[PDB]
Amino acid sequence: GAISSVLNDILSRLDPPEAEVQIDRLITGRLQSLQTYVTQQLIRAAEIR
Amino acid sequence: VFNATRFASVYAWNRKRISNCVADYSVLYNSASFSTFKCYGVSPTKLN
Repeated sequence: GAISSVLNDILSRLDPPEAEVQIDRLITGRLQSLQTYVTQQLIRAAEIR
Repeated sequence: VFNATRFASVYAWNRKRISNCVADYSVLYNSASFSTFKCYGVSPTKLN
């Protein structure tokens, strides 16, 4: 939902008080991507165990 | 673009293309040649 997926496309593009909004979206999305990865691998470690 | 002798109309507006050149956006920020200056998708200080 942000303007661009790259940080430098926002850090070197938008002002600080506006860049904080878009960067907060990518950090929100990329963090849930890890929780889905770690959760899956943490289940596969049980099937292999 | 900005120091034009005559501007276009909104019923049918012209479009001046600018490409392959060294730009200097100091006219939009520092020089007193405008009443207001607001950017939407970019910072006004990083244009240069």
